[PDB]
Amino acid sequence: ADCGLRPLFEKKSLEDKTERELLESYI
Amino acid sequence: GDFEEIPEEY
Amino acid sequence: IVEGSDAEIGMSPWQVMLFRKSPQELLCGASLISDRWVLTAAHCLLYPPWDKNFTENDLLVRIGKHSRTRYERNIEKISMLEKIYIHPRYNWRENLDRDIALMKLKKPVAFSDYIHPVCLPDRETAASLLQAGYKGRVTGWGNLKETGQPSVLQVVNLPIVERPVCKDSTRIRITDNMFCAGYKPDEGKRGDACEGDSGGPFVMKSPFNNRWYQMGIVSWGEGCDRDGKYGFYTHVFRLKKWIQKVIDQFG
Ligand SMILES: N=C(N)c1ccc(CNC(=O)[C@@H]2CCCN2C(=O)COC2CCCC2)cc1
Ligand code: NA
Ligand code: NA
Repeated sequence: ADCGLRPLFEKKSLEDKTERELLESYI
Repeated sequence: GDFEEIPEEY
Repeated sequence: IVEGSDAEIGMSPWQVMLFRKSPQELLCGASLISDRWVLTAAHCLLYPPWDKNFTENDLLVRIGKHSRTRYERNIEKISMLEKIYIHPRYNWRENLDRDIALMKLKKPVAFSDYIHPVCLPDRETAASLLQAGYKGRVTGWGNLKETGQPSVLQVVNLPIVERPVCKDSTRIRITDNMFCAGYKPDEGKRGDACEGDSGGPFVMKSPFNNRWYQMGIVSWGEGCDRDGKYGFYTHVFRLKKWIQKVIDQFG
């Protein structure tokens, strides 16, 4: 529903320190 | 345990 | 978690700790999939070779945690089990096929900055994200080494591995209900799940809608972080029909 959206990250448009490593693998 | 005790209520 | 790092606060707010009431110790990981349902590995609850067979009243669920051993006052929530559901074709005898169980909470948990459900994949998300080389994220309070235990929640990112490589890495019979993840010897980098990480989530962040989805459940491996070996995960989407049936039938 609001699943998978983290209050301290996605809901605030903040990124955690290594999520970009996942994004970059989605080739 | 190495674990802190939880409130008795639980 | 082996060769991981400390989690950031609120980085995995679906992370659940399944906790033994007496003696009070960590049992397994798990995940919050709604305000009343928790997903874990069946072997966390039932595994006859080891005389493991827990009942509802044997356990507590602890949500919003960061610290392994501390009672995180005003932050974690501790919940009681109403009912446990184990996959009826869970194969504990041979290979842990269908290693999945649901737990229903006695009462809904309040969401917070630290407590929030993860999404379960739809067929299209699964098709696009479960590809060799794509990385997911595993989290947990288990051992830091095969042969100690962390102060706080650990995190490691790992690439999904091609099914032929998964199969050729083991003598165990691998099924369509499992996938494996981890680096190759040649890739350099390393990391793995380990004992105590059992039942925790393997998650991926969809690039389509920027939501986190649980694609796997920590299930088994041979050793921890061994060269040429890979961790095995229950394929959540493959068992989604049983998941929905349970929640629909038991609301
Ligand atoms: N290196 C890893 N990724 C890893 C992850 C999780 C675990 C914890 N799970 C376990 O230890 C599970 C449950 C009982 C036997 N088991 C095992 O891992 C080893 O046993 C065989 C694997 C297929 C059938 C049994 C162990 C290892
Ligand atoms: Na093999
Ligand atoms: Na390995």
